[PDB]
Amino acid sequence: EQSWIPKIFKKKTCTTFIVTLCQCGRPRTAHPAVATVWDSDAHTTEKPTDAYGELDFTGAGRKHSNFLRLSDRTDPAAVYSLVTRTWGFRAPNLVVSVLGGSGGPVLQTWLQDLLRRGLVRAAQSTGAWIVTGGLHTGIGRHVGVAVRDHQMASKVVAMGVAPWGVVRNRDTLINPKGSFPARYRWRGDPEDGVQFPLDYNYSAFFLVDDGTHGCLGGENRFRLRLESYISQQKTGVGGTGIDIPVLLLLIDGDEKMLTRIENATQAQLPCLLVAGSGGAADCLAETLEDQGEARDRIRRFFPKGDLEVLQAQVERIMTRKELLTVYSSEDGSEEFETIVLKALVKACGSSEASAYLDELRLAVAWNRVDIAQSELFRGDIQWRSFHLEASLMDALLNDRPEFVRLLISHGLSLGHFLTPMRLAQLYSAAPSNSLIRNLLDQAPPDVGHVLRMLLGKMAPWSDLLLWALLLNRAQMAMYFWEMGSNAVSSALGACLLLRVMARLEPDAEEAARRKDLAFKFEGMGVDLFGECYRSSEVRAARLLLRRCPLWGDATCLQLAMQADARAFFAQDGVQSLLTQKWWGDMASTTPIWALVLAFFCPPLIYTRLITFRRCLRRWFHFWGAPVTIFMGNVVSYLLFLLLFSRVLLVDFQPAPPGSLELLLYFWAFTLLCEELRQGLSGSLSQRLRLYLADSWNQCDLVALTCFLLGVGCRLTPGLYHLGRTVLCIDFMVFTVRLLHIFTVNKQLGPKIVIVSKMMKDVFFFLFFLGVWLVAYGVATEGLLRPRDSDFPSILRRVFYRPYLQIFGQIPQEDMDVALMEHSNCSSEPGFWAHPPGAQAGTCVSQYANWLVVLLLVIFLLVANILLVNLLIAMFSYTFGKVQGNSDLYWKAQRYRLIREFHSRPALAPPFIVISHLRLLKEAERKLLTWESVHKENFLLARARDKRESDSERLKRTSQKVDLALKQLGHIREYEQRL
Ligand SMILES: [Ca+2]
Ligand SMILES: [Ca+2]
Repeated sequence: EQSWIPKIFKKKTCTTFIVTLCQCGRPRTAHPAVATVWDSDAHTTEKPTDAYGELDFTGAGRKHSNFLRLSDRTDPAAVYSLVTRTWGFRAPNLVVSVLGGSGGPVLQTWLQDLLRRGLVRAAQSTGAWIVTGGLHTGIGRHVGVAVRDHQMASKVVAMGVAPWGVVRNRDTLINPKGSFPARYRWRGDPEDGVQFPLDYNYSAFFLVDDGTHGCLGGENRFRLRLESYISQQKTGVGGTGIDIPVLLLLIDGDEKMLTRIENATQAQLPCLLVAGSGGAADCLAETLEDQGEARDRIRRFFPKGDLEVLQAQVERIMTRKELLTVYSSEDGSEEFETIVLKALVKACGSSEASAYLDELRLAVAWNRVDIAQSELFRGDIQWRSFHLEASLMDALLNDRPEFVRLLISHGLSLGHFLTPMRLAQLYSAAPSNSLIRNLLDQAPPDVGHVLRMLLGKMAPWSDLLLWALLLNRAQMAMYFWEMGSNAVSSALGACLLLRVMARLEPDAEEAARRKDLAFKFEGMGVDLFGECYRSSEVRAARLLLRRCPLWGDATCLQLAMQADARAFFAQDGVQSLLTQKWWGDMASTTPIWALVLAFFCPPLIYTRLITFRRCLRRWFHFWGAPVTIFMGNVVSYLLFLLLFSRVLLVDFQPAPPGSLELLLYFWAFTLLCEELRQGLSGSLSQRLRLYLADSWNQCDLVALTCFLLGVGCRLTPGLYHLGRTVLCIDFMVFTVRLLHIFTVNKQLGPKIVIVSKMMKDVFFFLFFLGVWLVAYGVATEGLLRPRDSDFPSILRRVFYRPYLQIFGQIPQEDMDVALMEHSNCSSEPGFWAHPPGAQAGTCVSQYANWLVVLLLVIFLLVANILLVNLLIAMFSYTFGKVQGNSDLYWKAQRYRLIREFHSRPALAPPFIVISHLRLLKEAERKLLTWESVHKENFLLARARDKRESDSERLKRTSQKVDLALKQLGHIREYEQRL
């Protein structure tokens, strides 16, 4: 498809002769026979192009480097079309052209670092093009190597523009019929100051033909024209795209470089200068910062310094200083994205809202939100709605919280923005093999199924909040919550979901971040609800908490319980509401002793002792209050245990059951019926699973099952003893279950949790102790060689006896031989002793008995001190862990207890049979608006506090005084002029 390249582009030949040696440098011997001052084009003959094609550098390389030779006087439009379409290079999001001779093949280390870090990182983030001299020397070589390094670290493309005539091995690049393959010898031994080797890091090269055999500056005009054309081009899609930004980076130079800068500025293309680069660059920087003649002579070599044409050039540059921008090193800042944006914004001026999109996209690609707000969203420009859609999508995909907040702030309609496709893309933005990615793959967004799987399945803002939580983007999730619908319910649901995912996550550090985010959400919800309660107790308490939202169709309290958000239960409003429920219709301030006394004197309730026809109302109010039900159940449970113990210890006989035993059976059946009612009324499978999820219910089921098995066994003629044994164990289970009632008390509440946690430590210590006991017991048993050797006896002497030794029961008479009477026990050789213990073996060997005593000493030490105190240290650590939060645990237990007893029959178990037989909108809008108003007040107060923080004051005063210093310089210059 290259049959037309010669047709459009052309090559230039010296043709005419202008004087041994001529201007063009071609030897007089080799010159056209057709032949004052050399003419760039008049003394030149145009010919079809002949050096087009692709390069494949020998050795390491990409085997593809589009190289084209074209005439200097070529329209940039055709070149741009060729590059964009034929060669497949996508339209750049940015173009940077580097300038400056950079004298010396090796450049300053600071300059090299600044270039390779700042410029190349900016290009990588934005995916830009870089245009430099396609020469493997100095700044061009440095740019090429840095670009290649960042490509390997990965898109950035490097473009070469070098004169045709300073490139070595030109003849290797001449083919009229096509040069798709090509070998370029870029490491030739000979070296000359005229010809230079092409770099091998550039994806494409441009060789301007000026009809000369070697010179410099033959590409300045073409390069400037191409840059200007780029500056006036859209990023594809014809005019539907947006302007492609461009700027020129200057690093040192000479008078010719200064002229190049002046031409570029007259072309209205931004230029950036680096301080300390050297001549032609530092001089302009100093001029911008600000004797002028002295500096011109100082910062530039003596030649041309006297020439006032340099002064005129400097004045011309100053005339259009709006485009030039200096690079503040700032002690190796190596950060200038903000500088690029500042130059781009100050170089536009006119505000049409259609040419500022590219700067916005660049700002999104970077994290210069402050710059964009200061200029792009300063209000001068009229930002539309559709304008910001793409920028918002990009910011969301790249996790730009501040930027997305800014974009939404300035008149962006989320409702008209979010689309099923958009949400699908947002979810597809999951990071590589992330947990959310795994869940989505295992499970259109298809998000309902994953949520139902996690939680249990038993307005764009909500969707965005869910997405942020799933992808674990803290700032964006916080922002989305800040402008949601159901603030408190959303906060609790987010805490629940985050904790579930964290406990499910394998990262072990991502889980830490999720837990931290959950804590932040819980804190925000707690603060918001505290303010809501302070404003109006009745509204908040009654309606906000005890309401089923859309999040999971479960009251806020249920969400808090599932999330274990104890801090939520720990606040004033929740506890006041819980106490009010716990005391039912009675006054919450009634003394406990008053209630207890009234419990045993039912007539007494009709006096002033208890504070709340009237008689029946009062009676039902007293006996229906959940606290009274709790006291009655406690009394009945204690009586049940007493009856159980009585039967078990006295009235249990092989004979058929007696009256008391039948009463116990009826009582146990009643308890079973009550537990069945709890399970069946607290979606049948879902309710059953919820009921079984509570540890106390599991204990109740175990106890009742053991009781049933015991009754069945005893009733059988030949299983009386087994029945009695299992009943004893069942009684133990019931007595342990009795602990549930201690949760009502603050002091005894957390102790249950402490014991439950210490059980795990006991388990692990059991592992350790089992190992040590096996070791020591087997060793001792082998040493003693007792003659009983019966397997149960061996297990006794191996495990049981040392275990008691841990607790001070040391049977010396059964181990020491000095304490036993010697006897001729067995025919086996050696001496034997006869221990007095019943289960110590008939007679033990006394061969090496001192070793047995030594083992006893070591075991006593290790077990009785080291291991026991290791376990005790674990206990102390556990206790301390759940001691600083004792109140929180107690509050959570308070809620669980109140919920349990709020929905229980008013009668105690033994009589509860009759109760069981008896068993057999705009308001929400207003409430949510009130909640949202208080949320806004809370956020505003928090932001006000943040603004008054010391760091914020320091930042604000620093920026303000920077503005003051700028204004002071401005007024000083004004006074100087006048
Ligand atoms: Ca622009
Ligand atoms: Ca229960």
